[PDB]
Amino acid sequence: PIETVPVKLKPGMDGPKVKQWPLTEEKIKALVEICTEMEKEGKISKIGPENPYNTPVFAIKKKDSTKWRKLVDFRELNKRTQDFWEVQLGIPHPAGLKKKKSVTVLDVGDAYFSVPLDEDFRKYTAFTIPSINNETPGIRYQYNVLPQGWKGSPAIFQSSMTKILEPFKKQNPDIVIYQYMDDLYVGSDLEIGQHRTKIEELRQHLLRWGLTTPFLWMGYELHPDKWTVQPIVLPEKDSWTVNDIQKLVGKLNWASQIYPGIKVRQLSKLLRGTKALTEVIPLTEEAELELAENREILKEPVHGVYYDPSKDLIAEIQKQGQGQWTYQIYQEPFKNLKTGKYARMRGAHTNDVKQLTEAVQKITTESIVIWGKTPKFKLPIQKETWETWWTEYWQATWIPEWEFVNTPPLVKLWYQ
Amino acid sequence: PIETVPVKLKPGMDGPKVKQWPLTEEKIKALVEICTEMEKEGKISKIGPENPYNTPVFAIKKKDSTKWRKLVDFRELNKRTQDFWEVQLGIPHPAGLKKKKSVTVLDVGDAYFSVPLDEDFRKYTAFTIPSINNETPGIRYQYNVLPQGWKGSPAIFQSSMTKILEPFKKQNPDIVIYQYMDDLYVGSDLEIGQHRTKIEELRQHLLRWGLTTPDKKHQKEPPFLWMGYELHPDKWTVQPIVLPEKDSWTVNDIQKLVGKLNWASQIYPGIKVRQLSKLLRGTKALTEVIPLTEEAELELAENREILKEPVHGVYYDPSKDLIAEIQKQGQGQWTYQIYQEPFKNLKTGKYARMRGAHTNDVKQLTEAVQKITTESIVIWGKTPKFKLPIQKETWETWWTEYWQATWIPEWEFVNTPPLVKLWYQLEKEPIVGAETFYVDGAANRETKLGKAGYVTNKGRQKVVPLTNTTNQKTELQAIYLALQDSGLEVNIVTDSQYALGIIQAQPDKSESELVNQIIEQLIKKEKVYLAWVPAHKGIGGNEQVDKLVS
DNA sequence: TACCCCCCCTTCGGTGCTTTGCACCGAAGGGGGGGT
Ligand SMILES: OC[C@H]1O[C@@](CO)(O[C@H]2O[C@H](CO)[C@@H](O)[C@H](O)[C@H]2O)[C@@H](O)[C@@H]1O
Ligand SMILES: [Mg+2]
Repeated sequence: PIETVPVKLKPGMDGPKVKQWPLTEEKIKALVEICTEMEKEGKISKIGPENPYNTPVFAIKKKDSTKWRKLVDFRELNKRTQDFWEVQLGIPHPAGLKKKKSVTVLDVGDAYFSVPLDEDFRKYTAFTIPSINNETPGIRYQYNVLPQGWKGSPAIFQSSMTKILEPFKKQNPDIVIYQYMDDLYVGSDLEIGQHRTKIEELRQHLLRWGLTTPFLWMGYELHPDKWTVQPIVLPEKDSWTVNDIQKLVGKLNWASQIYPGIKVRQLSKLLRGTKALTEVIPLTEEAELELAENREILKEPVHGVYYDPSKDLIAEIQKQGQGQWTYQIYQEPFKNLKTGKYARMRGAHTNDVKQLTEAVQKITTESIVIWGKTPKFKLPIQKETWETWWTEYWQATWIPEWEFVNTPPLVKLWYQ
Repeated sequence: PIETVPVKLKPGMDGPKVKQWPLTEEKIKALVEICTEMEKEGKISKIGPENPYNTPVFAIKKKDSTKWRKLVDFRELNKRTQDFWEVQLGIPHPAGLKKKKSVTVLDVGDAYFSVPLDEDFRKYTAFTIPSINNETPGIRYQYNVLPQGWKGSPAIFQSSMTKILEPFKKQNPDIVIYQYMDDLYVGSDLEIGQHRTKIEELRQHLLRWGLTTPDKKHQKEPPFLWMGYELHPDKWTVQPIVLPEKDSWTVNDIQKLVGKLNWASQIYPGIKVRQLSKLLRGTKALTEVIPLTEEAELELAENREILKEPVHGVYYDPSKDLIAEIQKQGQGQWTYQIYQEPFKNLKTGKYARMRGAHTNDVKQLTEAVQKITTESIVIWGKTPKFKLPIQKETWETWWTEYWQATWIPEWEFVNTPPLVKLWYQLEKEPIVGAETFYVDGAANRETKLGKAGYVTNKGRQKVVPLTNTTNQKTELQAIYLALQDSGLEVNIVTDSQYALGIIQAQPDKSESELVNQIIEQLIKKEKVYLAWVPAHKGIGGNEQVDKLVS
């Protein structure tokens, strides 16, 4: 007998109309079973072609999990649904979460299936299960309860969620808890044993509500205190060739867009004549100071760079080869909030697409912990290549926004 | 009765009011008799004093038939009608079918006219037919069912058809029913007796919901005609392809010709359409006659030799792996075969899309693999093992060095020339003892007159005047000059981001004659090192060659 | 003088860095095919 929270799209926007993409046999089988069980329980209901909306659906296995998990690509719906910051339902972000020694990620999306969804909004959650070789036309369902992966579900459920966590919070007031989409981020400074213990306590605490008023048992352990940053570094040589100094000048000239105090005059002078690239040329005494001064400037932080909660996050990724991937997170060009490097990820030295998929997931995870937002990615890959393979490697319950770029590396800027 | 589907008009829009165009006599007669039939059946209601709406009507002959199907021009209603989400996501393909002991193909008779339109929406389907060539005012009518020509009729019938079939499939889990619109395929591993029974049970369940299955469309003996194919118990094939053999070709003749070859490529291996498609490229209107290029009619001849033999595909065995094998056909053309046992192709196909001004075979092979992977997931729901004409070493060098992420699923080398290879490799480090060329190019924006040249450490120099050019063209030109005038090993320095972006992707083909000329030089070289420097920073011969061509 | 789906090949205009040229991409219109 729970009353439904009314929901409206942003004025001047239609619902999502995104086509369903082809699914593998094992994924269609997982969806048909999952949607059958959900239909028996009233969580979803069959619909017809008179509903003009559609949202893509597929299935994933989380890290080290053997059981399929239904995943809806609600990115279009999420961008067309009223921002709940205006409603005041939006969740605040704790600056302390990134400071804790261990942070565990808990899937709690199952809870959302207990709350009915506003009748007038259900039509926007339509999805279509396809069939192998098109044996059958698509089978369309829509949601009756709060669906996993929709940004409105945690907002509407926050009232019930805060009430459930209230005892555990008061008993252990040092533990930080943050809710993002279908996940719960629980951070503490305890020793690992007591940390997992407290996580186990919270699990059984959640079941006690689940008994009274994909699965909950899984848990992933982060360590945000140990998250390094990868800055811009100039090589160290005792002998420089013409080619080396040309590279150094080009790199410094690019970095000057980030650190304006950088100069290349004395170094450029060393390139006056027209000489073979290989030629070794001694550094002038004036040049040595310029390089050392530049290295000093690179060490200091960029001036006037800070997080604006009203601006979107953007992430760029570069493939450096040998399993090395660099990334930068920013809201304004050349004002990077974070830079980093990944190496020896899964699929390294065999699969590019798996490595990039892991990088995107890692970067999104950090962005949620640090700022409570997921960035929009600029992916160094062809559209067709990415769209063909990425669902085979996706292991998260959210999907960030992305676009495709092709930027040949003229300067080895973020990696030497 | 089939429950109706609630259908609305687009908010704040009203029904159609388009008056009937003049109709030729022969049609008016057949039209009136078709209307009266529908009246007796109850498919159209007679009321018309109160409904201001009218839509034009026309009639065309049914395929392979004396019979005439009435056509309603509903495009105005279509614009005003709510949008629908179509449930027909793709086309079934015979290569996805498993082999069945007993097979039946039957069609629902008068599909749209057996599903009752939404009660409230019926009034907007109103139309008028001149009773005797505008002699007598004529009679108004409304549709009681899904009308042909309405954008919502396919989706509504299709979804209704599925809801009717839903319990029959669930309660007969050892039957396989493929539904495309009204058209039905029914396969089982049951004795032909138990099969004929289940078939008759299906027709009753269908007739019970008002869906007839006339015997005229009830196929019982192979070859079953289905989706444009011919289904035999152990092999399938396409219904005969009619190749126009006309000596005079218009634009429309080649379009029809190329399209038919496309349709044939799904089973007839080796079909090529590049040369014929090049004939199509241009502002030529549909009527103008076009002579076949020498190489264009060589392609047509090779196609005939393929279409001479009769080809057949096999059916799918979910216990065997899928195998995809690709061959290079030159000029950006690729064909493939999907099979599980040698020479027993499930299906074939071709990839020939030329995307990008500058590309190479490796990129194209990757695109061909990606198309085949997606086509395979559509038909069989899994990725086939690949057999590709590229060395493992070639691929390893390509994908590890390329700056974009790229990948190919499990695959093995098949030694079938012409093999895919990289035609040149840029050095990673400057070449000791190689002449170093600093190049640059500039063109006057207003003039469209340009210079391209280079200066060398040894002091070799050159400047070439250029006409009707751009900054970017001159930048490529300077690189071309450096390659022409250098030894087998050369270091080249430029400030053209544009040029370096193109060349570093190791293209082997280009839409630009100049880039092709640069590619030709690069293949002849033994060691080439390209390096970028920023312009206007007073660097090397870069600042010295910038003054020569500016 | 009609409707819905899929496919390939071409053209064309919008978009963003390679910048005021050039490259990429999606839409639309030609054809093939299926069914009403
Ligand atoms: O890979 C992007 C591709 O996906 C589509 C269709 O699924 O759109 C989805 O992805 C976009 C990229 O983030 C989202 O912005 C969009 O909301 C989502 O539906 C295509 O539109 C796009 O080409
Ligand atoms: Mg210049």
